[PDB]
Amino acid sequence: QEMWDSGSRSTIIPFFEQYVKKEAEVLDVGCGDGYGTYKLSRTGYKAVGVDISEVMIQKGKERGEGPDLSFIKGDLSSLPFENEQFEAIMAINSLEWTEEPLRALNEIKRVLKSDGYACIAILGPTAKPRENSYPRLYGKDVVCNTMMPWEFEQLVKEQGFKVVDGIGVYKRGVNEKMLGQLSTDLQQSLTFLWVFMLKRHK
Amino acid sequence: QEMWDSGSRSTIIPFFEQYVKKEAEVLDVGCGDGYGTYKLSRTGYKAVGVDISEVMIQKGKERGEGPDLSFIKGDLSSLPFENEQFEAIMAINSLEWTEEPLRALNEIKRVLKSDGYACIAILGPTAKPRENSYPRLYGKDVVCNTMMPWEFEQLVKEQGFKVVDGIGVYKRGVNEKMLGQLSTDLQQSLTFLWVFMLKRHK
Ligand SMILES: [K+]
Repeated sequence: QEMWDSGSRSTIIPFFEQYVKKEAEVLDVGCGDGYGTYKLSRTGYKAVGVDISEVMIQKGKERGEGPDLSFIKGDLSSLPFENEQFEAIMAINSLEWTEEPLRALNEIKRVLKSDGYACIAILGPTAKPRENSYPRLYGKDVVCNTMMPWEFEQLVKEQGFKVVDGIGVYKRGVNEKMLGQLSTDLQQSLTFLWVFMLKRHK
Repeated sequence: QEMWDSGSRSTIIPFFEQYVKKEAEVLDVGCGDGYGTYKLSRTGYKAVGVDISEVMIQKGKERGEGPDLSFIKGDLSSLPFENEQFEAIMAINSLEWTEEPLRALNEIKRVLKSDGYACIAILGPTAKPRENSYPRLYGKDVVCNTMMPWEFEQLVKEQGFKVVDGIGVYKRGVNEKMLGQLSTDLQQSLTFLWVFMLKRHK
């Protein structure tokens, strides 16, 4: 709610709109409560939200399903969709919460139409949610993996994706002045999250 | 050589000198070729360098051992020294190159005199050497662990260390102006490495 309207995810859809033409079908991978999915439908896209949590899915369906908004329960590492079913995909901080990010990335690739866009956000190095990874230093199992924005960037390129753009969502204390002097990796280092705009290679 | 005279490690000893009184004995944990150890002796400390590589140790002994400079081959997770043998310790990027950073940190604590200082540097998130960690995304074993500066900071505090100061060694494109507006974690995010000044709790 707050995240999408004025929070850390409030600039994602406008960025998405810069590349993905309206009416294109979009799959929201790891949609959670489905508010982002809802926002996509409100912007003019036919959106489908997928998440492993039955509770989350029911939560999204309560928003009102229609010809432009639907939700499906599913495993992110085994998406219940056909190859190239979606013209576009959005995956906001879903890849950090798996022990097998490459497996999940390959599924995103599979269901995305060749030459289609994939908008994927990855948490910055100091983003608070990453504190979940800390216990690994004591030998404990953790849910949030340590794949950084720049590591994901390279991984996507090695998996058949072209990175065409990207924007940061910066933490308090950062200004546009200091940014326009830093290489991309350092800009990503100062973020709460980085939003990549990828394209599945044709 | 270049690293210590004008490179990424050229501001470490001056920082060390701000806290550790001369003549104090210092152990250089993971001394490598021992140039840093040599520099410590040149600054006025009685330095001992320890490293697992027999080749590296012989390399350091070639610099000329004396009453203020010596080298010993040893396992960083099983230091061949007595409890509280050293009044001060320096560990420059040695903790990132082990699969068990906590084990190594506890050994550093053990050989350091209570209330003594430990100068420890940790690579920043985008430091090039961390590319060694990348293959883990393909399920491969890697030498460089992913423990970040801020994670180490918390780990040291939970292990009986007080963090009293710290300085960054920044990558090209960063200026002091933008820094004085960022919280410590973001300053660390923009570094090639962060140098912590710790004290073993009494
Ligand atoms: K890791």
